[PDB]
Amino acid sequence: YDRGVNTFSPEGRLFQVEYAIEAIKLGSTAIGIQTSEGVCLAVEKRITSPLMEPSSIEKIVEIDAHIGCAMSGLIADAKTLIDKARVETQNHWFTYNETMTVESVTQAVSNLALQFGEEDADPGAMSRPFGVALLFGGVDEKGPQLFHMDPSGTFVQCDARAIGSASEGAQSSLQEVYHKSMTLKEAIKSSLIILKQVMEEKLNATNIELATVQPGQNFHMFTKEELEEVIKDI
Amino acid sequence: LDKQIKEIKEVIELPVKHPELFEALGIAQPKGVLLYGPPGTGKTLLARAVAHHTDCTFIRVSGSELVQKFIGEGARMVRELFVMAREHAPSIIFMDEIDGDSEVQRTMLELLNQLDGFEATKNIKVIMATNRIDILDSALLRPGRIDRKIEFPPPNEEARLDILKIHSRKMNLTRGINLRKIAELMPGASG
Amino acid sequence: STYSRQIKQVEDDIQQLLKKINELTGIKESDTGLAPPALWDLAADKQTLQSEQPLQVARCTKIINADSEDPKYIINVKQFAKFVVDLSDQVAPTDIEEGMRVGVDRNKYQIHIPLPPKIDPTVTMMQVEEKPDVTYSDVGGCKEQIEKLREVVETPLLHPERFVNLGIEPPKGVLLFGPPGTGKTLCARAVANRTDACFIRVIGSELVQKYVGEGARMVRELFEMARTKKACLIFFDEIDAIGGARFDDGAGGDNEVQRTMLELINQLDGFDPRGNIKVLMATNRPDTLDPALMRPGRLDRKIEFSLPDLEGRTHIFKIHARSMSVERDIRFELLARLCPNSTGAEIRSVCTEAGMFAIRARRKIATEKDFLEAVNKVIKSYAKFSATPRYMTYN
Amino acid sequence: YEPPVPTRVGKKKKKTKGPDAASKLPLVTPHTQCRLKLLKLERIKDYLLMEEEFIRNQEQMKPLEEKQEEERSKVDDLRGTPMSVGTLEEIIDDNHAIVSTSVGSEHYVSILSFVDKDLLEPGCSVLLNHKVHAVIGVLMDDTDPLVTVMKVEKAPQETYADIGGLDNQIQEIKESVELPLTHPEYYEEMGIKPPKGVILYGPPGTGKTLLAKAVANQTSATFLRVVGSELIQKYLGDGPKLVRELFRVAEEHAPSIVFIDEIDAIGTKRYDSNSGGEREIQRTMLELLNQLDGFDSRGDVKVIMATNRIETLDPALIRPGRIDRKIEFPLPDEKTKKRIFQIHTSRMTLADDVTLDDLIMAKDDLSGADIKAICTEAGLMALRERRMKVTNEDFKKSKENVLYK
Ligand SMILES: Nc1ncnc2c1ncn2[C@@H]1O[C@H](COP(=O)(O)OP(=O)(O)OP(=O)(O)O)[C@@H](O)[C@H]1O
Ligand SMILES: Nc1ncnc2c1ncn2[C@@H]1O[C@H](COP(=O)(O)OP(=O)(O)OP(=O)(O)O)[C@@H](O)[C@H]1O
Ligand SMILES: Nc1ncnc2c1ncn2[C@@H]1O[C@H](COP(=O)(O)OP(=O)(O)O)[C@@H](O)[C@H]1O
Ligand SMILES: [Mg+2]
Ligand SMILES: [Mg+2]
Ligand SMILES: [Mg+2]
Repeated sequence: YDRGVNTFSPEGRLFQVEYAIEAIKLGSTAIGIQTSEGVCLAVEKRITSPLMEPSSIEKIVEIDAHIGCAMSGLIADAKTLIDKARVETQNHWFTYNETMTVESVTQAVSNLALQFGEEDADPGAMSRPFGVALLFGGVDEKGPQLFHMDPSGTFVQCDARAIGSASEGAQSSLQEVYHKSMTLKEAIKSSLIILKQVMEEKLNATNIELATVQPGQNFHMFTKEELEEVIKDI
Repeated sequence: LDKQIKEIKEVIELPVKHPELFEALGIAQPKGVLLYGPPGTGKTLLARAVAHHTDCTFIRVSGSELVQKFIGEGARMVRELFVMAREHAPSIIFMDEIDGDSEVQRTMLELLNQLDGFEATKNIKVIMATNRIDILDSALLRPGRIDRKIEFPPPNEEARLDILKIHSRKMNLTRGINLRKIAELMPGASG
Repeated sequence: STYSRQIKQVEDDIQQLLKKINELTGIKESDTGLAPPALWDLAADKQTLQSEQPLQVARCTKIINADSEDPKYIINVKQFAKFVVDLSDQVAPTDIEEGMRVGVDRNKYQIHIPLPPKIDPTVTMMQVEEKPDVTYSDVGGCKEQIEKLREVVETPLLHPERFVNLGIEPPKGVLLFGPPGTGKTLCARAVANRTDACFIRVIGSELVQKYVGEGARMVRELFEMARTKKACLIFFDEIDAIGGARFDDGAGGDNEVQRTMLELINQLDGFDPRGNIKVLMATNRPDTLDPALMRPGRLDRKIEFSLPDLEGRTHIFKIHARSMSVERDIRFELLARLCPNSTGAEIRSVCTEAGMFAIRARRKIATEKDFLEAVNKVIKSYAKFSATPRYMTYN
Repeated sequence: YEPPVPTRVGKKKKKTKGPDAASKLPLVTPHTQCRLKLLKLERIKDYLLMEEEFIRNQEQMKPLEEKQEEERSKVDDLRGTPMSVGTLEEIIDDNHAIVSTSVGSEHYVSILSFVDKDLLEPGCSVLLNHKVHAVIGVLMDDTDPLVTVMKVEKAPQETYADIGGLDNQIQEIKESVELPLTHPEYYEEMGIKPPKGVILYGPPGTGKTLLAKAVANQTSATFLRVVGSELIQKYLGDGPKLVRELFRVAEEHAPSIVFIDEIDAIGTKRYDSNSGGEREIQRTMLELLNQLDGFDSRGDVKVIMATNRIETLDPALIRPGRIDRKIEFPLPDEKTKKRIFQIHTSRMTLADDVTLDDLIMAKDDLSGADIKAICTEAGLMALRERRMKVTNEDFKKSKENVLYK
């Protein structure tokens, strides 16, 4: 239309940024919880047909051996951010022989957001914001850490953050059930409980993804047996 | 225009005089006719002749406001003329496009839409005359709207001779006029 | 079947009896506007025809020698004539003013009765006489919007004593704006249902007239007849029909409509006080409105009917599925989550289409699957024709 | 001096029109020929007997001046002759009104008792005494020529059986314009009002107007047909006025179906006779928006719209609440093409060498209108050769006639 991508509303809102933020509410619900025992990431696969293979719906991604990411919204848009996170990481290791801070990874991914434009831009520059919301979860010198990133490039550490279609109700439930000193098993169970009450379908070990980043241990995607072990309770 | 006379006859004379032919054929009687050709080729002449010979009332719809008081005090829709046409059935509604969008073709679209399946009284035919057929709206060129399109090409040498014979018959002519030579002297002429 | 013969006998007797009754009493004609004979006061009609003389309507023009005991009144009897007359003995001299319509006799044309000002019948019909069947309980997700609207258009009329005591002048204008189907006209209908003062509904397209200056005349007469009431509300639905911003495009582009809008603006806030009229306008294109019309003192409150949030959508789903024969475990919160940016009209259509899916399957109860298919058909399948994405740039 | 105060609330006439009047006998249930219906009918009969005896007695001892025929004659004398036709300009009081005669002169006259005072509204045509101009009646306005223009007097002969392949479309339109009238109990028991509006969209010739004709054939409601281009008027505000009057007429004949055919033609076509340009068309569209879903309460009026260009319509016009259902009419597939060919050749006398399978693929983008035109033109070719049996050569010439050139 007449408006450019880099246009400000009379209220001071970047139009395309707000419109990309509205894209997350159509995405699947993801829930990240940070606890002293580790970071738990959960997401709903939202299977639309029995023929579709659930294993191909990858919405929790290994960023590095100590960092994972859960994406919500336009999953295709999240591929570029994931690739930049996984390339920017191992570049810090290449030059400094150390793993990045989760905050540094989230900041590097955030710098990609808002790097879009129409005129006076590079040929490889993007045309629109990334219509995806990311939940980075990892372990670093500061222990376990969970960061939330949105298409405006605003990344912020969160104790327990829910994004996606059910972000409002899941966030309310997280506020109701989160306390700072709780185990990782309790975090996983609470996240699964919150997911189960917001899914359109019925929760099972196939339509959800669960991952954990614990101190000492590496990023771990939960298998079907491990998922069934915790689902059998609730 | 013998071919044009036969073509317009099979579509306007037969449905009025012999609806049983179309009923036996199992086809819908034609309701809309298009006559396309250069101006002065006899489209209005043939329309008036076919209205005269079949005893069908000839109504010319020019869209002029001067005659609106006769059509109706409302004048909000052109279909208000139908009340008059039904009172003089069989009727032939004629509109000539002199050539925004064309009002004559819009009136065609409205009248044809009414005549499609929403008109109770039969024997109400509708004729257009237009200079060109490639300018017509896609709605009018859609199959099923105009049941027959008849071309009125400019007369050739023999047709020009026939028109010359018809029109010079109204004059005190000396014997021995070589009307054939005069017809040859008018290449690309209209009636 | 054993009673059928007696049924028909007594039915025919009843029909004959009804015809016989109508023979003596009346009930006939009805094409010449004749009332039933039970209301015929014929003696009083004759006494009125004799005693009560007809009065021609004229307009007083000038009062000569009003101070003295012989004031002469120049009246303009419509298309008839112009006369210099005097008041009848039964009319006080102070009851007739210059420029007001009067009624005079046909013999000496002496002024016999002051008359109400002439109002166009089209303007008169614009006032609402049957209140709509919508209450504020039928609008969901608009708690703040409804409160702001009520404290301007309803509270000052209901309890004016709370405002005069504190020297408070309440706002006298509200503009409801938002994407189509968000509930602007629904809230206006709720206001008209709850209001007790005179409510006038004006559609902007009704203010477009064939002739020059006629729309401004209708606006003037609308505010004249609105001022003949102690408290009044005027609703301007789709004010963008005539409320567009003034522009000069070389030719006379929208000059007459701009004059109508200027007349409306002058009535709202001009040299003369507006009165106790509290106006109300609803439009889905508030960006096109003139800056002078969008100014406080003409449109003091600007209530935005944005698309409902999750709680608002759940509330609308509860409102529209209240009388539904739904199942026991319908997850209306999930349904509201499944349509992020949807108007209340889309939610109503979702409820109706879920009911239609249940009906088509010859089922008396609509399950949750029916609501899911309704969401797919309305929110998703019909999303090509959605007016939402285009119209939130305008709001 | 004080102004008179009317006792009637409002200034408009009574909404109810054309009722049973004094013949509104109580609805007796059950309709079955049982003794309880018999007893209810007898009770009505006894009340009518008592009424008849009472009225006969009262008229018997009423004075010779006060008799039904005598009072009617006195009413005629009070009205006099001729009875002028004026316009009710204003209702000053219950028995006083300002009325304007045909010469443009207004009069403050008295409304007599025998006038049907609930028929009086501003602008209504009243009958006045010739001498004193007192209101002596209300003239029942004759049907407007435009009212005749919209109303479809005779139902079209095209039925649902004459439509091939549009099963889902027929079901969707029946659920909105036919089932709510024939079987309202479904909607009442389900707790939902029927789908408000329906728009039929698709490529030209797909059968939108044919489905509207089929609906008009099997409908008990008044059918009003308006073409979109008919809403474009020559004067400012006349378009909105026409839309307003169309929906007023729809409200008068409730239940009714309003078929706004070729709605997109209001915007896709520009005529110089339209004084206002695109802005007057926009005002007409806003009036249509108000009529479809606006402030005024809508009765039993169903709206059907058809267009081959739905992308050019204002999205606020077809928003839910205004048009609930958007029924698509795709180009026919092979099964539907065969059904259409069999439908339009059912009354035909085909030859043994004519096969519809070959004609099924005359063109890739073949529609129902193209097939019907093929059949009609083939019959015309058979008529040219004075034949009743249509040959394959006739259909071959038909294809090159309608589809090409
Ligand atoms: N907040 C709401 N709560 C409940 N129902 C609603 C709400 N908003 C809209 N609806 C429903 O959707 C319908 C939309 O019609 P409405 O008159 O409210 O639209 P609008 O906002 O005036 O639209 P437009 O701008 O096209 O005139 C209403 O009649 C009502 O049934
Ligand atoms: N599916 C069909 N089955 C049977 N006949 C059909 C079908 N589709 C079209 N026809 C025939 O084609 C004729 C013309 O089609 P019709 O006018 O209904 O099309 P339309 O889609 O409304 O077109 P338009 O967009 O031009 O107004 C109909 O009178 C009917 O006889
Ligand atoms: N083919 C023709 N034969 C005889 N006269 C003709 C012929 N074509 C045109 N004319 C004469 O030309 C005059 C005007 O032609 P008209 O039919 O109005 O042209 P158009 O077909 O463009 O309407 C008529 O009065 C008619 O006598
Ligand atoms: Mg010509
Ligand atoms: Mg509205
Ligand atoms: Mg059509």
